[PDB]
Order: sequence, then C-alpha cells, then structure tokens
Amino acid sequence: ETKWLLSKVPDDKSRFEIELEFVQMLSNPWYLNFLAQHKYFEDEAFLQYLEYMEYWREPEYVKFIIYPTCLHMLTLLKNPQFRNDISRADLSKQVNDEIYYEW
Amino acid sequence: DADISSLSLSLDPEIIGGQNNFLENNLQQIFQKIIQERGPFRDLKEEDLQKELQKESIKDESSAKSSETENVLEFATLDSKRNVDSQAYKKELI
Amino acid sequence: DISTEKTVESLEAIRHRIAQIVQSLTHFLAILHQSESLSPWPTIHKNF
Amino acid sequence: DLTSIQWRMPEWVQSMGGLRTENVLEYFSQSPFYSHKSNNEMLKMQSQFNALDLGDLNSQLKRLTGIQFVIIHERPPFLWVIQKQNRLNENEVKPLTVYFVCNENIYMAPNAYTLLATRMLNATYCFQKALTKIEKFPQYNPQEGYTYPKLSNDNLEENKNQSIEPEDFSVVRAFMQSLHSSKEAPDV
Amino acid sequence: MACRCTQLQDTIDEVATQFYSSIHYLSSHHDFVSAEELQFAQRDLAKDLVTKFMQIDTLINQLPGISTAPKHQLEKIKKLQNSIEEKQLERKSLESENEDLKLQLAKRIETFGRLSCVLFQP
Repeated sequence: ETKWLLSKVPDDKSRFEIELEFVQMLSNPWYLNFLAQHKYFEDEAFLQYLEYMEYWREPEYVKFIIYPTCLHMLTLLKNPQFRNDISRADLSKQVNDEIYYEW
Repeated sequence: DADISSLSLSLDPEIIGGQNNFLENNLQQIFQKIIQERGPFRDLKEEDLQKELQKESIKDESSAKSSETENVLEFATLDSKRNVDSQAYKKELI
Repeated sequence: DISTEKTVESLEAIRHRIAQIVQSLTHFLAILHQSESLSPWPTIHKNF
Repeated sequence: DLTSIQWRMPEWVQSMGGLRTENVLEYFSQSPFYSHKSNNEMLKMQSQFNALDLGDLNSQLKRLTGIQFVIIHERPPFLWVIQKQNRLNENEVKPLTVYFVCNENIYMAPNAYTLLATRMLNATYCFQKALTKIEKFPQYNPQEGYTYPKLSNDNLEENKNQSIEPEDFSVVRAFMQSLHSSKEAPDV
Repeated sequence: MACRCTQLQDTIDEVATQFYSSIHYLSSHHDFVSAEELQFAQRDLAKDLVTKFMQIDTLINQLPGISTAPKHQLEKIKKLQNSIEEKQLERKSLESENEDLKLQLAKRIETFGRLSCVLFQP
C-alpha cells in the first residue's frame, strides 16, 4: 500500500538502468569480499539476488555484455550459501575469472 | 529450433560437455537424494521401484496460485535462510 | 638512536612470547585432539 | 577509516595514465589525507601566488616550515613512499606518517602496538569466550566428579586404590595385525 | 576463421606500418661514415609487400558467400531449417523408440544371464 513510502528518500525512476549498470560491477570476483560486511550478503540483501533472476529471460539477456556477471550469477546460482558468499576465494577467484578471461 | 537445444552438442563442440559418468558422481549422489548407503539403497531398490510407482502419482490439476508468482518463490527460500554439546564446545573453541 | 635497539630487542622478547603462546596452544589444541570424547577440564584450566 | 578501505576515482588515473612524479600529490590532493596547512598546500597557495617558485618539491618544501609530504622511496609502477612531516626549521624536520601509494588509495601507517593490542585483545577474548558458553557444564562433585548432563549421553559412554581382591574389538586388532602378516604370507 | 579480409587488413595497415619500418634507416647514417645493402632490403620489401598484396587478392578470390545475397542466403538458411527443424525431434525420437524395446531386451540379456549363471554351476 505504501512500501514506496518506507523509503527515507528514494522512490526513484529506477527502471532497467542502474540495475544492469551495477550488474557489470557484480562481475568482479574482487567485488565478492566487500559484500562480506553489511551492505548486503545473506540478510535482507539476499532479496536483491532473488529478484535479479530475470536476466535469463529474453530482452534482458541481450544487454548482458560480460558473462563474468553470468558467472557471478553462477555463484548465486551455486551455494553462495557456502564460502562463495563468505570465504571464497581470495585473489585466485579473480584468477578463476581470469582463466575464464584467458579462455 | 529444437536443434538449438541440440546446440548443447555444439556447446560440446565448444566444451567437453562435463565429466558425466563417474563413481564420484555416484558418491555425491551417495550423499545426494533419498536415501543413503548404496548397499542399504540396494535393499531399498525394490522400495525405489515403489518410488517409481504410486509415489510419483502426484500430478497437475489445481489452481495456478498467482500468489506464488514469481521471483518471490526464491523469497520463500530466503524465508528458509532466516526461519530455518560434547565436542561442539571444544569444536568451536578450536 | 637507541629506539631501533628497542625494536629488535623488545620485539625479540615479544616474538618470543608469541612463539610460546602460539605453538604451545598448538600443543594445547592437540591435547584437545586427544579426545575420543571428553576433555580433561582441570587440564584445561591448567592450560588457561 | 585510514586503513584497508576503498577510496577510488580511477578515471583521474585513466586520464593521467598513471603517476609520474609530483602528480601523485595531485590525486593525493584529492584525498582527505592531504593537509591544507601542509607546506604542499600552503605552497600550493604559493603556486596560486608565485607559481613558478616551487621547483620540484622538496627544495621549496623542506626549506620552509610546516606539514609536508616528502618523497623518498619510489616503487614503480605501483607504490611510492611519501612520508608526512613537520619542518620546524629550514634545516630541522619532524617527520610524521608515511603515507604510501596503495594504488588508488593512500594510507596512514598503523602503529605496531595497535595491531598487537588487537591480537592480545582478540586472543584473551578467545580465552574468556572459551570460559563463556562452555564453562560450568562439568558440574563438580567430591563423589561423582564432573558431570555431563544430556537428553541422551550417546554419542558415547584422589579417590581410592586398594579394593576388592572392551576392547570393543573382538581381539579384532590382533586379527588385523595378522591380516598384515598374512596378506604377504604367501608373498613372504 | 572468418572475416579474413580483415586478416588482409592485417597485411594492409600493419604493412603500412611496415613502410614506417622501412622509413627508419636514413636518419643520419649517410655522411656519418650497409645502407647499400639496405637498398637490397628495400628490394626485399618490394618482394614481400607486393607478394602479400597478391595474397590479399588470392583471398579476395574466394570471399565466402560468392552469391553475396544475404537477402537470399538467409533464405538458404530458411530452407536449411526446413530440413533441420523437421529432423530435430525425429532423429531423437528414434532414441526412445529404441530403448522402449532394447532396455527390456537388455534385461532379457540379463535373463539369459540367469541361465548363464545356471551354466556356471552344473
């Protein structure tokens, strides 16, 4: 009824924009660790990942550009539950992407 | 184009298409799904045949349940993320 | 000029105490690893 | 705040293509770490006056009193040592923090005692925490001794000497030993 | 590979850089007392560059889709799908059509496996 009113000062046009615009910033394995603070993780943050599920669908899929985001998408699709959203996997995780970058 | 689904074989022209068969695959499976212990599972193999019988009889003839839609089904999993001793003291101490 | 000497020396004593408490607590944890089950509580207090 | 935390505006470096010499104090001037009554900044004010009269850095800097950020140890192409200081004379120096190029970050150098205290505190905290949600479960008795109550013990399940006048393995241990001897008994 | 005209471009703009490579031998090497042999190197470029150009023409000779009619080559793909899309489930239907018999036939192999076991122990 007034969930938009819950915002301290937001509402915003939102739309497709900053969504994908930050999805490419999700791509970085180095980005993984920072998410181990409070900004978002297993808390209410989990909802972000649970509503960003729409990308596999047609139209949204085209605007994907860096399947490393699709591999971080694999991370959420995988038990990020585990260390993937906890301890995994140091700078080597970037290498785990760099290999994907290598191939 | 169902061949686009068969382009997974083209993906197999682009990849090894997974290890597929493995005893280890049967080991994670020894952990995964009902039940456990491959010998005991073999004892359950007739019961597993019962599982293929009327156990799977459940089908589809009911309301679509719009409330379940859509990505919120994952939000229920988040509800699982929230709502769902000897050694252990020494363990956590370790 | 003495302060560097304070560094190498006093930190030698410090790293020594660390070398004590750490590896000795490895010995400790190993004592815990002796456990088929119950921990020796009084021994644990001795460890403390 | 001054430790291992992000503070990046990469596009500046994207323009610069990376650091050169005095330009490190440019992105550093963007940083909070940069001081306003630093000789770097009051003589930045000199750049807003004399402009030409600054030389490289250290000549105009250390000869003039106040806070400074002198360069001593380059580490191309990433780190560059740059210590904060306070000249009290054209000759005298009173050096402060070694600010350093952490690459798209620069930090104050931590005290050893800070992290040491962190270690001491966290360790003794582990001790005390070991004493927390663990202690007073082995309740003492002169007779029963320490006790370990359970809904079910299993799992598993200074006194006296003189008295009345398993081996869960069914001697299986020796049997296995014999298996070791016997596996190569034909072979040996 | 594909877009091999761009590979030819690799022998164009990059060869154009090779002209720049040819450029840097006369900066001051003359009166500062070989360049005469460097002229033979210029001959070597007269060989190399031009032959590379001939190679360019040779790959020009067989541009894929010589019909050059995407408007109709896509139609070719349409007919190709008129084949393939029909063949899709048809070829894979054979799988189940086979196993529906052959799985039970394999268990028949298991029954004569019973009898083989009977033969094992007279």
